[PDB]
Amino acid sequence: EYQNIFSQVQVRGPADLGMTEDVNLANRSGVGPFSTLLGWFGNAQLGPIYLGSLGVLSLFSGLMWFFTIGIWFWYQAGWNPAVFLRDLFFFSLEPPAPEYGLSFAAPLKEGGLWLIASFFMFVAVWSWWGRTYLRAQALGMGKHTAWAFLSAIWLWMVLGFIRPILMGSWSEAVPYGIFSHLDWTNNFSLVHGNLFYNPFHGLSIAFLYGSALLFAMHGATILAVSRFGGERELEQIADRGTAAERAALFWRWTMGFNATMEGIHRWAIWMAVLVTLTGGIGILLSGTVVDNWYVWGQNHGMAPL
Amino acid sequence: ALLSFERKYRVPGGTLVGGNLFDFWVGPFYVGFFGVATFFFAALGIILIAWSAVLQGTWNPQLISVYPPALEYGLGGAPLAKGGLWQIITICATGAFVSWALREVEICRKLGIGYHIPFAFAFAILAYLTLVLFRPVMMGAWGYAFPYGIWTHLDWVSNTGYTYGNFHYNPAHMIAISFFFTNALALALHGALVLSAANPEKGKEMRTPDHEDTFFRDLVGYSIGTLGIHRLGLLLSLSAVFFSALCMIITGTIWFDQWVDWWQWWVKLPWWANIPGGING
Amino acid sequence: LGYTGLTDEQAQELHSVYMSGLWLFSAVAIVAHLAVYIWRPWF
Amino acid sequence: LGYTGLTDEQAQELHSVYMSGLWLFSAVAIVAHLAVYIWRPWF
Amino acid sequence: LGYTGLTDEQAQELHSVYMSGLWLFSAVAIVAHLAVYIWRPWF
Amino acid sequence: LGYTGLTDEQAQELHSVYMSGLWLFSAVAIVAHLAVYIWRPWF
Amino acid sequence: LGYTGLTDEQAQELHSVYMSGLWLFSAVAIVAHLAVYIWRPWF
Amino acid sequence: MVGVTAFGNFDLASLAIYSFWIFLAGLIYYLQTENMREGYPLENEDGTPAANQGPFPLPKPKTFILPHGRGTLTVPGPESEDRPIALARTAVSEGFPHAPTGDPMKDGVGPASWVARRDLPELDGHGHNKIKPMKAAAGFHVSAGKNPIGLPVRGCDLEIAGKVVDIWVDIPEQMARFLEVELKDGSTRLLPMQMVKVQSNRVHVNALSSDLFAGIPTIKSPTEVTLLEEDKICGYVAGGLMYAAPK
Amino acid sequence: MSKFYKIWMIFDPRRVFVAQGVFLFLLAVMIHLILLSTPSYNWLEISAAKYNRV
Amino acid sequence: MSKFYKIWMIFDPRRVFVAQGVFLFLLAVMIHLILLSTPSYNWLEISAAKYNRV
Amino acid sequence: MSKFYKIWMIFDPRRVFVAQGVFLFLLAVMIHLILLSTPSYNWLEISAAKYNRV
Amino acid sequence: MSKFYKIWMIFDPRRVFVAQGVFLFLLAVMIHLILLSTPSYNWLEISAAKYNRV
Amino acid sequence: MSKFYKIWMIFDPRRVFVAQGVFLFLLAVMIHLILLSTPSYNWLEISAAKYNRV
Amino acid sequence: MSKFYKIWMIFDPRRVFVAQGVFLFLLAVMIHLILLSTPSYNWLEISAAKYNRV
Ligand SMILES: CCCCCCCCCCCCCCCCCC(=O)OC[C@H](COP(=O)([O-])OCC(O)COP(=O)([O-])OC[C@@H](COC(=O)CCCCCCCCCCCCCCCCC)OC(=O)CCCCCCCCCCCCCCCCC)OC(=O)CCCCCCCCCCCCCCCCC
Ligand code: BCL
Ligand SMILES: COC(C)(C)C/C=C/C(C)=C/C=C/C(C)=C/C=C/C(C)=C/C=C/C=C(C)/C=C/C=C(\C)CC/C=C(/C)CCC=C(C)C
Ligand SMILES: COC(C)(C)C/C=C/C(C)=C/C=C/C(C)=C/C=C/C(C)=C/C=C/C=C(C)/C=C/C=C(\C)CC/C=C(\C)CCC=C(C)C
Ligand SMILES: COC(C)(C)C/C=C/C(C)=C/C=C/C(C)=C/C=C/C(C)=C/C=C/C=C(C)/C=C/C=C(\C)CC/C=C(\C)CCC=C(C)C
Ligand SMILES: COC(C)(C)C/C=C/C(C)=C/C=C/C(C)=C/C=C/C(C)=C/C=C\C=C(C)\C=C\C=C(/C)CC/C=C(\C)CCC=C(C)C
Ligand SMILES: COC(C)(C)C\C=C/C(C)=C/C=C/C(C)=C/C=C/C(C)=C/C=C/C=C(C)/C=C/C=C(\C)CC/C=C(\C)CCC=C(C)C
Ligand SMILES: [Fe+2]
Repeated sequence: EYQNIFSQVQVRGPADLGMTEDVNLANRSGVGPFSTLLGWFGNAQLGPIYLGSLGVLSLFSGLMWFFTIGIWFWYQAGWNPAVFLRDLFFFSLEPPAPEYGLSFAAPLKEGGLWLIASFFMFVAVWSWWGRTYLRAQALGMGKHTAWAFLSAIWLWMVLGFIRPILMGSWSEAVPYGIFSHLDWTNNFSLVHGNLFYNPFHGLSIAFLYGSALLFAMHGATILAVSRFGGERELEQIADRGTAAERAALFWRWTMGFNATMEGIHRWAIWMAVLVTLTGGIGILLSGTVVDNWYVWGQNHGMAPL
Repeated sequence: ALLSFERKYRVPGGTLVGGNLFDFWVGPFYVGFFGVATFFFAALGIILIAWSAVLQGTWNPQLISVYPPALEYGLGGAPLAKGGLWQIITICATGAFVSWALREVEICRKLGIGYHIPFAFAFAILAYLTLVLFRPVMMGAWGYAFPYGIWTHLDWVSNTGYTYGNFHYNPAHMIAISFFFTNALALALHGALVLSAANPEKGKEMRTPDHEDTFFRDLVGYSIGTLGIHRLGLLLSLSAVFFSALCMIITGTIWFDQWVDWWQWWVKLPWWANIPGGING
Repeated sequence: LGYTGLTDEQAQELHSVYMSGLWLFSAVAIVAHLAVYIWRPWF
Repeated sequence: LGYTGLTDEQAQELHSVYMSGLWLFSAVAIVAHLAVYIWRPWF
Repeated sequence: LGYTGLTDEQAQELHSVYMSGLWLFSAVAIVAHLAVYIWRPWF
Repeated sequence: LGYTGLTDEQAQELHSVYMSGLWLFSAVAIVAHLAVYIWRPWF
Repeated sequence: LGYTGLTDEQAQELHSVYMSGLWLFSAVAIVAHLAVYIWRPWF
Repeated sequence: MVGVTAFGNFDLASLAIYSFWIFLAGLIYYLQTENMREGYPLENEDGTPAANQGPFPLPKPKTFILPHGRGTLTVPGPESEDRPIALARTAVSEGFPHAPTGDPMKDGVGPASWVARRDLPELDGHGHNKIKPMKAAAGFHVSAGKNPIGLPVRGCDLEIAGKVVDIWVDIPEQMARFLEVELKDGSTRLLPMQMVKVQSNRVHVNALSSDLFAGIPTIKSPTEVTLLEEDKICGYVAGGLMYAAPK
Repeated sequence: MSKFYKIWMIFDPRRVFVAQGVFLFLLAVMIHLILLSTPSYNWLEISAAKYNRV
Repeated sequence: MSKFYKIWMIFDPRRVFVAQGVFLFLLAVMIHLILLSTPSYNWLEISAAKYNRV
Repeated sequence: MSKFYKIWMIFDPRRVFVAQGVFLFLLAVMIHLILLSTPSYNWLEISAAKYNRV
Repeated sequence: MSKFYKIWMIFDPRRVFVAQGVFLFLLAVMIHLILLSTPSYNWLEISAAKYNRV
Repeated sequence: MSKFYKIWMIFDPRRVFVAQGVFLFLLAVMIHLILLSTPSYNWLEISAAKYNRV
Repeated sequence: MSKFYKIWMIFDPRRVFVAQGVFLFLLAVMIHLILLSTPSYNWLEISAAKYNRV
């Protein structure tokens, strides 16, 4: 009857400081508090966190980005805490107006402060990518996380930097707001015909649904075979046990083919990087090559015409 | 035919309906009672799709569409060429899905594993049934369901969304999208981490789960663990699908207006309703 | 009793100092209420 | 007793310096409020 | 008592240097405010 | 101290080099500001 | 000192070569700015 | 570039979509080939190689270097079961189940199967045993759940089978893995923690009946458990679900 | 009275000092923002109006 | 008072003091916000009306 | 006063100095931004108006 | 100046130098962007105006 | 000054050189983009207008 | 200047060579795309105009 969804007994010992492969231990912190809720679901220990030079860079730039957007929101609220709470999710930093193009001459109230915040955010995100690469390297691991993050960065860069330059205007970029960037996506789909008829939109949606499908499948399988110690997959790769065998046989008797304890993770990483990569391509194509996706679909056998 | 380790697991037991009857394999597949049922329903649905394509007059697989009955039929039968085929295909699709889930249960109990996978699949079946059965039945007609076509069910999505203005102002929609995005992020991170531990720098030994724990503790200051990450993936996927089903079931049944107008209850709270500043003032 | 570990004398002394603090806070509140009621009464 | 752990003679000196800081902070606050009230009273 | 591992002498010298820095910073800020108030008083 | 391990002499020499660098950077900054102010004053 | 393990002589030699590279880069940049300013000045 | 076609209706969007189709075919081929590193080549039900092997060719070997001097592993490679399987054919034609010759839980076939893993304990990143009894683990204690130590153990037949004496803990993950259960004869067995339900006043094991607790494979060293012993125990306990349905 | 110092045997001084500093700064900022948002006591606007800055 | 001193046999002083501080502050803030929300008793607006600040 | 130096026997000077630097920079940036957003005290626009830069 | 050199007995110079470099570069870029954002002080646009570039 | 060689006893030349290279390239690309974005100092269109190529 | 060869003492030649190959190719492709984008310096179109190919 136990479904292994929540832990039923929770044990604590000395905190684990981690490995020392070639990490600079002076740049680590201490262990944080233990948390019983996280212990119910997963691990209870918090920390230690590594903070080196790239971490200082990322923290400074991201803090400045968050602070710039927040101070703009406070200016819009009239420095009123009540108005700030009420109209939160309604404030936004807008990019420059279309008349200014790509120029950096737009005023602070119009689009200059958006440019400042965007510079801060660009630096923060690229330094965080460098941090993921260097943290993988210090421990001697492969850089799979860095390249998957690079896929995500590719979509972010297309949305905020690459497509506005190809279109020749900063006004093409995304505002910094909660409802405002949602309105931005709706207007983007409306201006460019119907984004449903962008085929790379369709591929991106296929791979998003595929991520949900695959990782429900995989989480359920690991939970189902965890009675045999299936969740310790790194040693099921080195020493195949009955858990991996039973998982493979379930999926082979069900859908005709199966995976390994490592090939399934290759499937996983590719299924997610593909959603973000195809999305980047589809957004870059919108407006620069196709200005009306429904008409493109009519010309390409996708709409009745 | 068999995997190098498959032979010892193929034993006579664990069926739900029938006994030694239907207790055999066809190639790699296991075909029980519900295997036969699944095959029948799926083949019938696929042939009926092809026959609907014949009726419609198109052979382009991207233009084939099977439409539900018009609103004038309500929740009753329709002529085959004018909505009856859609109803038959819906019954076949439901039967195929439910028989697939029951076949998976039979495989689970033949292999001695838990039934997490059929439960997770049942969540998706319930989302499909929400879109095709529960919401049309509450709304009063089969024509509120979506058509069976590659690019026309996207037309259904577009029209249904734009009936209520901009659709990602629906709150449960916001929750479902957040869960979907978080799930894709978690899947990418998990696959990358496992691969990087199993495939280190060239000439290195394999890493251990301690190295993975250390990698994410160095990166973000917290590691959820292996059991934790698999529980998280299952729950993120299921919560995404559950909240999508909810946001659709409340859409044409309780709500009827633009959702951006729903968000005005927060703005019109009595203690800041009339303060003159900001966006809504 | 053994819930917290404080003995009888410790609990008594702790309560004495706690009551001192409570009465000081209450006296400040009473003066504040008197000032506000003189300025703009609510009865 | 000291649950965090400080001798009574450590606690007394920590409280003495804390009172010094509190009184300095509050005196600066009184002067600021006096200046603001003279400039622009709120009663 | 010395939760940081600093003795009385180390703390006194540290505080002396920190006070010198604070007073330098405050003098610069005071001069900046004096210049701005002469340029454009806010009262 | 034991925080970093530099001795008094090492720290003094390090601070001398750091202050030379700071004064060079500030001199360049002052020259730039003087040029800009002659070209376009902001007061 | 012990942060990198470079000898004082080693650091001097590396700094000399690095400063040669820096002067080469800066001289090319200065010629570039002179040529651009003659072509189309920005002041 | 709007409307700029090289031929027909072929523009940068069409070029991109066809390039992606070719890339996706190549990637699916790569992913399946990488999946094909375990359990291949395919076999006949009498053990011989199968005439049909599949569309995808077998990948080139790759080598893992195991930590702590545990050796190397080259996959795909020559993999044998290395254990006798007590199963009999029920049909001459293929595709039909194989019937246990004797006691399936004893023999380790079907849902009670186990794999000949390494007879060594699994290690952490420092070289110590990954799993230890909570008495051996210095500084470990039960934190936030119902402590099972001392609770009676009840099988699926409504009868008491012993009592919980210790908890075996995964030191790196800091999670409980096994329950050590002392039987009537003063011998201890290990139960996977994923297979027991800790109630208010008992521990319920639905997979196994009270008598069957005697047949759980034991550990040769009281202070540690190896991977082979974990497979034997978990296979037995899981096969109890199918093979202890009566009583 | 005269025995409030014993509070420091109940509370860790550094945790209390951190919480107190954060609390005091947040309170001060909140009051300053409340006074800025009011048309009265907005010292920048009333100084601008008195000296004819607009 | 009479016998209430024994409540500390039961409740740990750290928990009680923290909860009490949070409760008192939130209560004070709630009463102040209620007084600010009424057009009467809003000491900022009524002082502006009394001295003609607008 | 004379006895404040004992704050350093409670708080680590390194952590205090880092938090103090971040706090001071963010406070100064916020005040400069507040002044810039104000029609008056926007020194750039004030100089633009005085010298007829526009 | 007086005794500030003891700062290097408290802080690791590597961390201080990296933090200074990051802070100084980000601050300089922010100020330059603010100057480009003002219609005055945008040296490119005002050079264009004074030489009739556009 | 003339003691600046000692920075290499503090910093590893490999890290400094990679960071310097990426910083210099990114700064150059940024300044070129700034110049191309403005209608003036876009040398391509300046040459186009001067030689009447449009 | 005559001693820059010691750069290979500190940088792995293979990483540097791969990095500069990728860098140089990307730079050349970007510059060619920029030139093709502008109506001037699109050599195909200007040759078409020059040779009266409609
Ligand atoms: C004719 C047209 C069709 C074209 C193709 C057709 C050809 C036939 C089909 C070919 C398909 C083959 C697919 C198989 C690939 C699988 C390989 C693999 O996974 O493992 C091997 C290998 C490592 O295996 P391993 O056993 O795990 O190694 C362990 C190591 O010991 C230790 O680990 P490590 O340190 O060595 O690194 C581990 C990592 C390492 O692999 C890598 O190094 C990947 C490098 C990053 C990707 C390159 C783009 C970055 C930009 C260039 C700048 C850097 C270049 C230099 C890279 C440094 C390499 C030294 O391995 C991974 O598994 C990572 C998987 C996730 C990678 C996701 C990357 C997405 C980045 C998004 C970029 C977006 C910008 C442009 C987008 C497109 C523009 C329109 O990984 C790879 O080789 C990854 C290949 C990267 C593919 C890039 C994507 C192509 C996108 C094209 C989309 C379609 C075009 C349609 C649009 C057209 C518009 C007009
Ligand atoms: C009316 C609205 C339009 C429409 C307009 C758009 C537009 C416009 C876009 C999408 C995009 C996407 N849409 Mg669509 N979309 C519609 C209908 C749908 C439907 C549906 C059932 O109807 C579905 C399922 C989807 C699904 C999808 C996704 C597959 C895809 C986004 C991927 C992603 O993860 O982005 C989210 C992820 C990112 C943006 C990456 C972020 C990475 C960076 C590095 C993160 C930085 C974080 C920052 C530092 C955070 C600080 C955080 C703190 C540390 C906590 N759309 C309709 C037709 N959609 C995108 C796309 O790629 O399309 C091709 C896109 O741009
Ligand atoms: C929006 O903002 C705008 C654009 C308006 C303005 C903003 C502007 C800023 C903030 C600009 C910043 C400009 C700066 C700060 C530039 C710094 C330039 C520097 C510091 C350049 C140094 C270049 C030094 C270089 C290339 C060194 C070259 C050295 C070499 C090849 C030789 C090194 C070899 C060494 C071999 C090692 C061998 C030694 C041994 C012992 C083995
Ligand atoms: C919306 O509501 C509105 C805004 C309208 C009004 C509502 C308002 C409320 C609810 C306001 C709250 C007001 C309160 C309750 C304010 C708290 C005021 C206090 C109590 C402030 C504490 C001041 C004490 C201060 C700064 C302490 C200075 C202390 C020191 C330096 C201590 C030194 C300690 C040391 C040095 C180490 C020595 C160590 C040894 C061992 C000797
Ligand atoms: C919206 O609200 C507005 C913005 C309108 C107004 C609200 C305003 C507020 C709430 C303003 C708060 C202002 C505050 C709270 C200011 C506190 C400013 C401080 C505390 C400044 C400290 C200056 C101290 C400085 C730079 C440090 C000088 C320290 C030194 C050089 C460090 C030297 C110490 C040493 C080296 C180590 C000695 C080592 C040995 C071994 C002896
Ligand atoms: C009291 O609260 C305080 C004030 C303390 C702080 C609270 C703050 C708030 C309320 C912060 C609001 C944060 C929000 C609401 C952020 C919205 C973030 C979103 C949702 C962004 C959504 C899409 C953004 C996208 C794609 C951005 C893409 C950006 C880019 C690639 C960066 C491009 C970099 C470049 C443009 C400009 C180039 C210029 C130079 C000088 C390199
Ligand atoms: C409009 O009306 C609304 C809707 C807003 C609500 C209407 C009404 C209500 C429901 C109002 C609630 C009123 C209440 C119930 C207020 C509670 C007031 C209390 C209970 C105040 C307690 C004040 C006590 C205070 C400050 C004591 C602090 C004590 C200390 C310093 C002394 C501690 C020092 C010590 C302990 C050392 C201990 C000794 C040793 C040996 C360890
Ligand atoms: Fe996994």
